[PDB]
Amino acid sequence: GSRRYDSRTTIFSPEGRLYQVEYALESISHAGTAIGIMASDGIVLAAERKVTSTLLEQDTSTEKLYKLNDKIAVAVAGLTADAEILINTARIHAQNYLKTYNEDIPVEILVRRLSDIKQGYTQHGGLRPFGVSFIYAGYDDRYGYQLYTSNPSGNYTGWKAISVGANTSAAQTLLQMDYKDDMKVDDAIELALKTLSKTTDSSALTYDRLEFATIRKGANDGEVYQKIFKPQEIKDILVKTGIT
Amino acid sequence: YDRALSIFSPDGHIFQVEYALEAVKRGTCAVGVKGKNCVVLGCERRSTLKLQDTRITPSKVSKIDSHVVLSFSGLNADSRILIEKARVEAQSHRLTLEDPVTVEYLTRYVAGVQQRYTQSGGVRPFGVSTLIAGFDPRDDEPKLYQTEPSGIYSSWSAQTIGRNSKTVREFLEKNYDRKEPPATVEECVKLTVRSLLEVVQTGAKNIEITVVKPDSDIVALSSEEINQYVTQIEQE
Amino acid sequence: AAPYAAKLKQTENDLKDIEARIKEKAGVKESDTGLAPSHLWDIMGDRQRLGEEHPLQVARCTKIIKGKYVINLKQIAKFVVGLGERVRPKDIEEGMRVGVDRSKYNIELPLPPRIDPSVTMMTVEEKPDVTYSDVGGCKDQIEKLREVVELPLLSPERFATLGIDPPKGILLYGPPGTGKTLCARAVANRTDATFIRVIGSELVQKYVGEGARMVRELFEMARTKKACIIFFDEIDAVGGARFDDGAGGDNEVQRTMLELITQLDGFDPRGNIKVMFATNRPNTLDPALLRPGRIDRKVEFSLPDLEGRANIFRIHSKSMSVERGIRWELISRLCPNSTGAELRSVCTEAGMFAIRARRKVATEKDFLKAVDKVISGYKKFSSTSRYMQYN
Amino acid sequence: LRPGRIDRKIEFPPPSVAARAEILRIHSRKMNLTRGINLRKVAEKMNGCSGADVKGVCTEAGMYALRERRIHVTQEDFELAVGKVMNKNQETAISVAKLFK
Amino acid sequence: GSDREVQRILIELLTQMDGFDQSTNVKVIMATNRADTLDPALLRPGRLDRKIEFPSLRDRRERRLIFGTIASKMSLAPEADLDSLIIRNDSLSGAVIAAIMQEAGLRAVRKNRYVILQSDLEEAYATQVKTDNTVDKFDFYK
Amino acid sequence: RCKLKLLRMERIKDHLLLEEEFVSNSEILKPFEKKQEEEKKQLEEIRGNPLSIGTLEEIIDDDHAIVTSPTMPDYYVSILSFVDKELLEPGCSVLLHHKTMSIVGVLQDDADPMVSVMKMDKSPTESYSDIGGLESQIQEIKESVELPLTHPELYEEMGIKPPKGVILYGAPGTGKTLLAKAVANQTSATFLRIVGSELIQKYLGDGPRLCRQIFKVAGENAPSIVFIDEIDAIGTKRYDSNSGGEREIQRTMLELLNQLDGFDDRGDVKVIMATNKIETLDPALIRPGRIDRKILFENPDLSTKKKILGIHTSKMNLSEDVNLETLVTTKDDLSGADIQAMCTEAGLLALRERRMQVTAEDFKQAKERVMKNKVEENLEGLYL
Amino acid sequence: LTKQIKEIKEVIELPVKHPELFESLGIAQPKGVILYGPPGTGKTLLARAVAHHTDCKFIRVSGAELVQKYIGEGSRMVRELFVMAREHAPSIIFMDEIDSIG
Amino acid sequence: REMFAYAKEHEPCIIFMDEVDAIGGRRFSEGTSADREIQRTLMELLTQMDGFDNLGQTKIIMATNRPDTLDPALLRPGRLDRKVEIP
Amino acid sequence: EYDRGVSTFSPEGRLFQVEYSLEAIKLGSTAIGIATKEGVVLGVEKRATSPLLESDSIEKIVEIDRHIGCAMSGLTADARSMIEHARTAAVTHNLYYDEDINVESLTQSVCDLALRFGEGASGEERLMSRPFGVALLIAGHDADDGYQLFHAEPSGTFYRYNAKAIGSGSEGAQAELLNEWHSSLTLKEAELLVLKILKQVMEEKLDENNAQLSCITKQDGFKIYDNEKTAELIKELKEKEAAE
Ligand SMILES: Nc1ncnc2c1ncn2[C@@H]1O[C@H](COP(=O)(O)OP(=O)(O)OP(=O)(O)O)[C@@H](O)[C@H]1O
Ligand SMILES: Nc1ncnc2c1ncn2[C@@H]1O[C@H](COP(=O)(O)OP(=O)(O)OP(=O)(O)O)[C@@H](O)[C@H]1O
Ligand SMILES: Nc1ncnc2c1ncn2[C@@H]1O[C@H](COP(=O)(O)OP(=O)(O)O)[C@@H](O)[C@H]1O
Ligand SMILES: [Mg+2]
Ligand SMILES: [Mg+2]
Ligand SMILES: [Mg+2]
Repeated sequence: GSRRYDSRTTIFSPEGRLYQVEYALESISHAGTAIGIMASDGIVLAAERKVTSTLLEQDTSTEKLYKLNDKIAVAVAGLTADAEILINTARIHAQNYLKTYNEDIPVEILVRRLSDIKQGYTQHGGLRPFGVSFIYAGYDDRYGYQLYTSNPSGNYTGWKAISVGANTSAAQTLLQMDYKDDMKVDDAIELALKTLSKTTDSSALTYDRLEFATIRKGANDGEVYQKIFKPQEIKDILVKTGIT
Repeated sequence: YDRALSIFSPDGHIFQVEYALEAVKRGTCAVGVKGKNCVVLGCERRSTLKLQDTRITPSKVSKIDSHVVLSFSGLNADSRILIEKARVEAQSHRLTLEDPVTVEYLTRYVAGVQQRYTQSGGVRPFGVSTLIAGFDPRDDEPKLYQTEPSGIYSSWSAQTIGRNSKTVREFLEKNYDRKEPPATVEECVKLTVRSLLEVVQTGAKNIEITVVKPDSDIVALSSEEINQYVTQIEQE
Repeated sequence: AAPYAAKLKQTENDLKDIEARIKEKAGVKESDTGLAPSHLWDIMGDRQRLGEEHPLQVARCTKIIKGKYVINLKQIAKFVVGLGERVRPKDIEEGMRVGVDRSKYNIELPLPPRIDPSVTMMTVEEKPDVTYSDVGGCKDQIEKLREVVELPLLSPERFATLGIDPPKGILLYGPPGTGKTLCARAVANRTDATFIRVIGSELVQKYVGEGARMVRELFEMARTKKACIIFFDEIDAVGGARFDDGAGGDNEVQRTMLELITQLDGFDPRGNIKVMFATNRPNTLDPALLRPGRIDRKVEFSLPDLEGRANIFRIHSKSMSVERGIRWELISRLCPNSTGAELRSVCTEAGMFAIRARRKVATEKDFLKAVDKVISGYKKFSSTSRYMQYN
Repeated sequence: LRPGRIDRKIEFPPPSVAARAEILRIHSRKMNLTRGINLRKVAEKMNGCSGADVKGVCTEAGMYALRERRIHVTQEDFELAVGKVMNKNQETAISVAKLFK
Repeated sequence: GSDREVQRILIELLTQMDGFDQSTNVKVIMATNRADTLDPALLRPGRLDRKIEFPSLRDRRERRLIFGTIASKMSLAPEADLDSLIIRNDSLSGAVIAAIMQEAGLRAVRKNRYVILQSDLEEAYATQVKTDNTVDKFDFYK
Repeated sequence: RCKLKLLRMERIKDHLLLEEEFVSNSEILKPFEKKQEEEKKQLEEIRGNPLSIGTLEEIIDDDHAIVTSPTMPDYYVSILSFVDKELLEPGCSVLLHHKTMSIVGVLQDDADPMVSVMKMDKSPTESYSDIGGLESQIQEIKESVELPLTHPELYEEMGIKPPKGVILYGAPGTGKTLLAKAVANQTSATFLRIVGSELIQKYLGDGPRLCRQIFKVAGENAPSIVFIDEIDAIGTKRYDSNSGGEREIQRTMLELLNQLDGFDDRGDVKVIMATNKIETLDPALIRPGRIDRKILFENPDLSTKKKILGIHTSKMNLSEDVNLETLVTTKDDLSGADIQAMCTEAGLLALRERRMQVTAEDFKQAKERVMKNKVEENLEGLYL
Repeated sequence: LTKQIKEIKEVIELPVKHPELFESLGIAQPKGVILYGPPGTGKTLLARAVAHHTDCKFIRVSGAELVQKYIGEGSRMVRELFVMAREHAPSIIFMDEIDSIG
Repeated sequence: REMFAYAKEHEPCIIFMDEVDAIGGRRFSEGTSADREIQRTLMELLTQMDGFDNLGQTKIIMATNRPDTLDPALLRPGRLDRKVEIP
Repeated sequence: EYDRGVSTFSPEGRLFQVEYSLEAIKLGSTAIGIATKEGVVLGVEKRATSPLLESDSIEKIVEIDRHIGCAMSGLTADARSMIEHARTAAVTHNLYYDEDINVESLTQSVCDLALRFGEGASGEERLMSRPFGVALLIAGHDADDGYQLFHAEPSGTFYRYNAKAIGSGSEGAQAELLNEWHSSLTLKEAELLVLKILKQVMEEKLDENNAQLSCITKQDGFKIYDNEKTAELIKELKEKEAAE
């Protein structure tokens, strides 16, 4: 039996919907909240880790924020393990486009590429899709800052503010009432943190369980400078918003 | 690997085609109406949720050629795969045959991706249906084709696919005629706007319109334009 | 809030109470069955009753001892009894029930064997009136049924001259709904021999071995009779081919399948039992009931033709008050090979289009619409010409 | 779960620590403790997930005062009792220890 | 009806179990050999409050005790070890340690010896202790 | 409002019924006439004291029968011959005399708790036009189920056999379950109703016996409507594997063919089947001539959704706020159970206010919750 | 767990105590009510707590056949189960499905 | 039960249970009512073998045709000390 | 069972999926075919589903080559693979030999494609899991045996026929062929015969926007008749029903 043990998970269900794609969205609700908010002067990505312990080293932990290129970083909500493979495929693809055109990859193309890989797993091979959801902070000069979510089916939706992972619905109602189209990065930093404080996964929100990163156009000459804050710089902003 | 993900049925069917059409059903709604001097594909847009930046959000109508357009219904993941593949086909007709693609060629090509996954194993057909329309070069004849996830295609004068396609189909029985399609760009556009305002409703925010005019003219009608047709038709 | 809304609630509750009061005073009862011609009955009521003369304690012989018997009462209690005042020894058999006197046990009146059958007295039924002329289709096919079942019952004169032993068995098979039972109900009015009809999924019960008993007693009761027909209906559940699972409770069902085999052949051959098997399917039946030695000649009653469908529809439209100008040949063209139960519903759905218009008659036109309706539903479903595949 | 047949759907949260303290307090009025044993103190050592877990701290504590043979339930019993249930709490949160053999 | 007499008898157990309660006496002890035969109105507290589990795994000092109390009962030669037999099998029940020792007194008797040797005790140990998917007979999981 | 007088009229007649009946009993009942008094003398002669119920196993035609009693001794009973000798058949319960057993009489009806399940205990007060709309798919159940029983007149005119059976199917919340209860309220024919999920037991062989009972009661009661609610619940439902499972499912299906028409030739039974999975049914049942016209249900369109919402808002208190006409507009080819759930939930939003005005605001909040069972019980939300 | 009390008081306690409100408002009185969450948060104890104040008989059903010993299957004990609740009105059938029977 | 008593009154009695395969089944009871007869009768053996009767002169020999037809309290040594296979 | 494998023998002794293929011809819009020695006519039912359909660009008539015509009826997802293959095969023959391909040889080649079920049987490459679901009426004229009509099964078997009707209404068509076929038909008498048998198995009004006729003639080649000619022939059939 080389078909007696195959179950067929690259098939549609009577609904027109893939079993494994539906299940993946569940397993991503396990991972903690991850937020993207698009101000106009940048993009704020803020994620709360899905594990914490006190003997865990969280000062060097990378488990949510990863740089694909110098203007495009992602937040991860799902398995770290599943996301890693896509993260390194992303690095290759972004740099490939820079290598051949001598121009940094727009945000659109990269997002579309990773989505194709996810669809490719359900299209053929009998492979399961990597259950990842990314929130992409990206800059290009053609649309300015672009914000995107991709889901494990391989589809991308533009956003102004969006959340995945734990307490996705709660987070979203907070963004809708508080958002201005004229928000600064400062306003968006405070909004991101206050939203994570109501969708917190312990009972207290702590700097050492937060990864926080921005991409700012404040950096001179028109450059975009990604800064991934240290937990001790996240602490500073945690006192700004007065959680602490 | 070639372990059937498409396999024959006791009714003389294929399982994945029956499931595919229902996957096309639950997806978005496309209406295609062709005049004597235009084609119009207007489609349903999911932008119900707020804080969505509708501008950078993917379109329901993608141009494949400078006068051949394609719109879609079904899985939104699968459609984008086809749209990359079609773009290769478009450059290949130019490569070996010169001239930009004919509508009829491109219709057989999309269907030929579907066909492949229909007979072989290790693959399953995409749950995607398309309305392909446009001009052939040096023709001012509108072409309106439909592809379905079986790998079958049909020519139409009007067609609608998606959700509550029957409501829209019946509305066009009483408006549109094979005999004498609308003789104007705007009349065609307004008939497609009128049909969409039944089911999709919800302004120019969910309703889109793309117009192709004969011999290499693709124009897109912005939200504001769409809104003005909406109010006039509402009043009338 | 209106000034009446307050007061509807009170009148409403007065209705609740008084329904109760009305029932309470009228009283509730169950009446005994009666007879107006009876207004005197006790003239011989006391002759049947009144001391011991006697309604009898029922027993059963478990052993004939050559000259007394050992009975088991229905009290469970075992006793020695003998012959009373009106019985031969010839009368008393083994396994024969006897009525013995309640006070001292002695054989009063012999009685037929075995009071275990009581749920086989729900499966003996009286024949319907269906003329032979009404047929499930006009073919020679019902004539073959008339050689296997019918003719040797009326005249054994010809089957003795041949010197053959009449075939007793037949299969009735073919696609569902052709009137396979319709041609056998026609035969049931006709033969004027008792019909006992059987359900195959009424032979299954929670404790197994109960259903072995049931099957057996029914068949031997037909052996007591002469000129009877046991019509085994719906043996597609119990009578299909046996197969061992290895974990399933399929074995308990396979028990009654085996009892149906061992009664047909017996240790003595059939005592004037014509046997019919009604099967929706020929496709799965047991080779131990499909063997040609107990089902012998088996005649397939297959789908009606372009002519056979016209024939059925000529009966259906004969019974229908109609107006002349109809074509029954046309209707057969319009329908593909399809049941004569389809054609039985052309007329009724044509009777519904007659009633909307208000008619006392039907015409050709309303048969067109009726046919179109039934055909679309056939596509919408499965079984349009189907055998339920295979041979 | 068809809508039209269900018109209320009621979740029960695994407790707060404010809620987990009051469940300890409901059961502790049956008990006789040594005065000066805070039950707010017990609920903070716990993390629990049911009002049964804190029902079992009270139960185990009074079986420890049973062994000890004092009338009053001591402050020592509630240190140990928290840790017994906490060990048992974390030992069905792995994959589940059996309750029936 | 006969299966309804069984149920009627269980119902009287509940009635008398409830009635007995808050009295000096020890509330009924009952034991089971299968914990899948229970009902949710028998296992429910007010009838069965306490649940003393019985494992077959225990630990090394408590399996050590079972080898030793049944070793007190029998005679031995001081060549037999009781304590290098704890590690060789962990999935043992106590009745199966009563089996090992009782069989070692059978093997001693085929010699015509009345003291338990380590030839008698380890030959017996090996059989009637079957091979499982949990035991250390197959081990590479360390 | 102002139906008070109709309520009092009705009430008054109830008072008059109570009165006349009580007074009639009391010395004008049947106490003083010789065709009762002298007939009962000789009725009680051959009657007890104990009347010792039997079970009628078999009849013998000489005025005797073999009964087996519940107390376990058999009797070969006589029959007095005033109770009508052959009017009693196997399964009847018999009154035997305290002395030597004669069939004193015969009881018609002995209430089993097993026909309680089928038989009604409540009246389905919502009848025609409280399931209003689908007025084109109610002419295939009131021109072939209700109407032949009410008028055999129209069907004498065409001749042939009257309609037999229907199968209802379509999407959930099209009123399918209530339609059947609404035509049987009005005819007042013998309404048996059996659920689809009680045919399947975790016991075998007594499943088909239950189904066999249901139609014997129908044939015994000349005007008969049997609602089998849910017979998609026979191919999605199973218990254990030794008494539920496939074998049980096959048996029950086949029993039902014999019952419904088969060979029985029983009394006119209309069968009404609710299903929405129409391949759990035999290829000998979804042929017509047992079930004649087949009924499809689609979700009601917008002007039919005005009718559905109008049943519900006669019960609702109304305001100058309320706008019904926009509640229909958002809904597009939706079910009549969504509209029924919106108004019930709109009254739950009123109750929370603790106010007795139901406004447009209460309906629209409840409309978004009702569409939330279709967009968030879907975890993809917007079609991916 | 005080929150749970508010939610359940509206829909169980109010149309039994005052069905007058529910008639006028038009709200077709609450049908099934799902209680869920961890086992041990007194989901049963809340269904009890209503029953005392509502004056209902609290009938705990468990999907069991032990309480049955005169019908002995739960597929015929719905109608008769219902009718016992109507006699002993008002009533609460606490059908707690555990889904581990068998 | 009463043959065990008789066998303990009797000097050095050999008790053969012969072809026990259906009279030693397990718990089942998704069967018929028959399997509760199995179960009642089995419990009697367990008390007799081990309780305040422990046999030292009356002996049990149990013959079976496959020893996983038996419930594991009939495969429990210390009621069955030696389990002898005859090949 | 025997439908989960694309190469397994059943307890009848022949393939089950292949039976299902024969029961996929009964989902096709009837294609009728009359061969005589004056040329062979093929007619097909297009099937209108709406007046929104463009039907005079849809046809089930296909040109394989100049001297060979084909009509297909059954699943047409399958027929696209087979027709493209027929088109190559003909052209290959004319490449290799500068000669006309026989109708028998051309059909036999298409039967070789039809036998490609399995994924591990023999040596030859399997490009399918199952069988096709479409039958063909390849008509033609070769200069060896003259006019020819072949009926090819998705089995991988073929028969020469004088008249054949496939599609949904195939049995009702085939009854009319037995009584109405004879050797003394003409080209035009054959053409009216097609429409007669087609009218009965037509579910609509027989007209020229839901029926298409085509001939294969030696001297005209393969000509697909225009709807004007179809409309004329249809009307003259009604005049021969005005003779009865
Ligand atoms: N040829 C026919 N003429 C008239 N009525 C028919 C005919 N065939 C079927 N019927 C109708 O169908 C009813 C039930 O069909 P019947 O019980 O005779 O079925 P069958 O052929 O045994 O098939 P199944 O496999 O469905 O049992 C008949 O009583 C009659 O009303
Ligand atoms: N036309 C209608 N007018 C009024 N109420 C309706 C109508 N259609 C359905 N409803 C309501 O919708 C609800 C569900 O419909 P019903 O139970 O009658 O059968 P169904 O279609 O089988 O759906 P389900 O069993 O899933 O609830 C009921 O409360 C019923 O009153
Ligand atoms: N909300 C609560 N308040 C107080 N004690 C509670 C609460 N919920 C549960 N408990 C305690 O926990 C024990 C177990 O809960 P239980 O009633 O068995 O839960 P369920 O009814 O969900 O099965 C109770 O007997 C009680 O002592
Ligand atoms: Mg039958
Ligand atoms: Mg319902
Ligand atoms: Mg609970």
